[PDB]
Amino acid sequence: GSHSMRYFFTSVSRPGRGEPRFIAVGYVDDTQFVRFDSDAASQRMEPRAPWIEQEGPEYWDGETRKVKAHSQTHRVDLGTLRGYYNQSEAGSHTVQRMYGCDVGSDWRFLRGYHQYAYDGKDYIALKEDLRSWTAADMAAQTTKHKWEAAHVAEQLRAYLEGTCVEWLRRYLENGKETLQRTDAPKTHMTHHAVSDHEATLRCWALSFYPAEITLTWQRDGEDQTQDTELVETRPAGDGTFQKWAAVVVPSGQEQRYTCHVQHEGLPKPLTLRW
Amino acid sequence: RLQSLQTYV
Amino acid sequence: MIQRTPKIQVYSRHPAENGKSNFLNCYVSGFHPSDIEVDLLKNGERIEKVEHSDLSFSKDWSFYLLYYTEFTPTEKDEYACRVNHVTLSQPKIVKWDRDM
Repeated sequence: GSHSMRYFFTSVSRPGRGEPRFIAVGYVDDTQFVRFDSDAASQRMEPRAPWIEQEGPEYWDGETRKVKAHSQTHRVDLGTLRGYYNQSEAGSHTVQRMYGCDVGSDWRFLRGYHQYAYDGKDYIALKEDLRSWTAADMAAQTTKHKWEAAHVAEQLRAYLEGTCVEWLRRYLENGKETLQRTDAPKTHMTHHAVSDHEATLRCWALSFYPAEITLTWQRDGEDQTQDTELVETRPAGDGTFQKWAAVVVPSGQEQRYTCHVQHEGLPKPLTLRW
Repeated sequence: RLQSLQTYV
Repeated sequence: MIQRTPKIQVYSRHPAENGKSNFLNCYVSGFHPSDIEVDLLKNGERIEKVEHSDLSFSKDWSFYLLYYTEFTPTEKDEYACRVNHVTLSQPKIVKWDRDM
C-alpha cells in the first residue's frame, strides 16, 4: 500500500513564564519514531521506535541541532505574528508546522506538503505543485512575498521530492517487520437494548494496523446512515488501533442490518450479522 | 530526517 | 482565535477480564490549545504512575493525547478519566464502560 513520513512542530508562547515551549514529533505512517521537547532535561532528539535506534551518532547529533534551530525560529515567529496582528504581549498563542512526503505502492514520489498554522487556523501552505503558496489572510501575504524573495518553495521542493522520499524508503526497509505488517482487525458485535422497541447494534473493530478503516451499517443490504454513530479511531497503546460503529433498530428486526469492514489487511471485506 | 532550512514567517 | 473542546474516550487496551492485568486508556483529541490536564481515577482518587503520548495534532490542526496506565480490573471498582481544559469551566469526568 501507500506510506508517508510526516513531521509536526508545535510552539506555545507563555507570557510571564519564560521562553515558549517547542514540541516536535516525526511519524512513519501511524508509527511515531522521534520526539523533541524543549522543556525536557534531555535537550536532544530522542528515539521513539525500535528501528530508528540503529542510526549512528552522526544522525542524532544532526537531528538535535536542527530541531534546536527550528525551535528558536518558531520562537521568533510568535513575535512576528504578534506584530502582524497588533496583538498584546499578555495572551498565549499557538504556532504549528507540518510537512512531509507521500509515496505509492512502488515507493515512488506521490505527494508533498508543507503547511503552517497560527492559533489553530490555516495561515500559509505550500501548494500541490510545490512552487506556489496559499495565503489565508493579508498577514500571510507578507510571509508569502517574503518567502518568494528567499526562494523558499524551491528549496522545500528539493527536499520533499528527494531527501524525504529516500529517507522514508530507508525507514520502511530498516523496519520492515513493524512498518510493513498489516494487522487485520478482529471484529465482534455487542448488543445493548435501549428502549422496548429500539436497541443498539454496535459493530466492533479491534487490533488493526494501520489506522485507516471504514465501517458502514446497512439496511437490507443497502446503507442507511440515519441512526449511525461513529467514534474517532483511537490508539490501543500497543501500536494498534480500535474503532466501532453503532445504530438503533426496531426489535425483532435486528437481522436486516449488516456491518461492513474495509481494511487493507483484510483480503475480503467482512460482513457481520446477528 | 529533518530538513535543515530555517524559515521565518 | 479558535478554541476547541477535547473529545474523551475511556477504554482498555485489551478486552477487560477480572483479575488479568490490562491497560486503562483515556484518549483526548480534537482540542485547541495544547495545554491540558488529564488524570486517571481509581474509584474517584488520583492514580499514580500514569504516562502520556507525545503531543501531536491531526489534519485540522487539533491536538490529541493518550493517557494510560497498567491496572487489573475487578467487578466492583469504578474507573474514570478527569479532563480539565481552557474550554471547560470545570473538570469533566467520564466513567469507564466495560462495553465501550
